[PDB]
Amino acid sequence: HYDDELFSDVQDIKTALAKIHEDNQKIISKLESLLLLKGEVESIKKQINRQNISIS
Amino acid sequence: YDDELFSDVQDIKTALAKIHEDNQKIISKLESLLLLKGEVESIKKQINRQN
Amino acid sequence: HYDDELFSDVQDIKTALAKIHEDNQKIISKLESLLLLKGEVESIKKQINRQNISI
Amino acid sequence: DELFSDVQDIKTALAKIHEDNQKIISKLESLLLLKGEVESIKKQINRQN
Repeated sequence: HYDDELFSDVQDIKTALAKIHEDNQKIISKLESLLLLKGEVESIKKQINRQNISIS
Repeated sequence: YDDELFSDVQDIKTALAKIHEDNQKIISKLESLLLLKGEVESIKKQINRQN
Repeated sequence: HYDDELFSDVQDIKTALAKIHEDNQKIISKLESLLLLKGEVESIKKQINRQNISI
Repeated sequence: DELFSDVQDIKTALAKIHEDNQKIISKLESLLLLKGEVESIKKQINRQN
């Protein structure tokens, strides 16, 4: 059959998987947030290149 | 193979599959983020020349 | 009922999930630490625009 | 029998996830080094001012 302790173990696996999934959704959105650094860093690089055009 | 156990196992399978795919998405986003190292290194270099 | 070897397999599965959960917590805090880069990068941008008004 | 096969596939999937996790942590540790670097850049921008 479906033994009670096996059942219990399965429930805890369910809980843990569910925690893992939601943590992954946090991970992903933090990453989406961090990826915005690429353009910003690119802008700094661009500004530093206009700045280095300082024939003074 | 109890039907309910069976159902539970399939649900675990779905969750694992989803987790795995999220992992590949995370890795790729990370591979992209890693390109920042060279860019930041480059800015540092430009800033030192600028000095 | 709950067969000995299935039982052994379930415990190993439990061990792996625990480890995975843990690595996730460490991953999350590393990410929270990296997110501070946003403000810092923003400051740099600002202090460089300030510099550009060098004329 | 079929449950056995399912458990093996779960074990496979778990191992893969775990290993991606080690690759993720390592990429992250490398990314963490960016903290000192932009701190330096920040410092050299202040000195430039």
